[PDB]
Amino acid sequence: QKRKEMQLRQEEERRRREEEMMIRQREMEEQMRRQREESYS
Amino acid sequence: QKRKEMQLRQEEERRRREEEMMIRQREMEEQMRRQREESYS
Amino acid sequence: KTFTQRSRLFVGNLPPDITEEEMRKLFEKYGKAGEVFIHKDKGFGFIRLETRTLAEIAKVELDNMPLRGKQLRVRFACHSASLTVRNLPQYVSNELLEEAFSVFGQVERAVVIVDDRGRPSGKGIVEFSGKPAARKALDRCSEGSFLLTTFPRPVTVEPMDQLDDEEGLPEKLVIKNQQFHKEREQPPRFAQPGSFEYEYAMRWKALIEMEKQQQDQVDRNIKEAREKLEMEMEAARHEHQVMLMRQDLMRRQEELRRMEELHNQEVQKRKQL
Repeated sequence: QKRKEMQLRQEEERRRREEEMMIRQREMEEQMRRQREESYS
Repeated sequence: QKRKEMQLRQEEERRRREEEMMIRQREMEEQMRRQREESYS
Repeated sequence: KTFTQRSRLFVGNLPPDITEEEMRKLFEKYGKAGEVFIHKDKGFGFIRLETRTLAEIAKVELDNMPLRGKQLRVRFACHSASLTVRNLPQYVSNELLEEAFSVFGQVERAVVIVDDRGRPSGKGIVEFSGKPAARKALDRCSEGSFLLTTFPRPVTVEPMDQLDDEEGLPEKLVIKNQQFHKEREQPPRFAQPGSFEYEYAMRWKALIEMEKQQQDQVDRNIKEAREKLEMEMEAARHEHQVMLMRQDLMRRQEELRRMEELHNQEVQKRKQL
């Protein structure tokens, strides 16, 4: 039981960090798309 | 090139985070084993 | 040791009229000799010397000496009974390998490969005396799980490749064919930036770096799997203890019930008569 609760807490932390990094990647993608649109024009 | 740089940065962050989680888990295991051996005596 | 495979020596380019008596007399300056395995026709055979010191003295004192119009070519014979053992335990000694693999035969020497700092590299090098012992040990440690110590991690055992860095690549031993000339049109040198050579070398360097990245990825995957497998040792051990205890208790209770029923039935049939 102790091991499982520790594992669940670790997994929750990993999930929140993964979501944060995905948000960062999407923001970078949007900024890059803006730059590509600027360069095309 | 831009995607590769972003991916490598994310990978380094993930490796550091996983190492921290791993050391915390092994510390918990060591303390747990200490509790078990204390309860044995 | 004395009379080992390191004292062994390969003698080649001998005159076709060599004799066993003159063969022993040839090394008579260096004590006794072992198996006199000689071929008159092809001009090379197997000879054995006494110790490491005598072999080191004799081979280097005898090469570059012509004999009956023939400059001798004597070389260290590559050891045949070699093994290599991997994934050794974190705490290990030379004598641990000398005693553990002593089961499969005589370990002339096994020595955990060690780097500069003194920490173990994680590999091993085991040199039996004879080949059949090596084959038996290799097949057994492949089909079996040769534990070395309490930590239950078996040692993977593989045959060892003989990387020869002594003879190197002499000029006259290269094929020197039309390809060599095709490959020796232009001297070694740098690549001029913007040339064909520089671009194609960039392609090769990219290939090599990607290979190194793949190798490091495999290394990381195996390391994380191993670190996961070391932590779940306690849980598996306790689960197996519990399973063994439960099975043993089931066996004992069934034994009790069978003993009780047999005693009951025998006393019943005894009192009935």
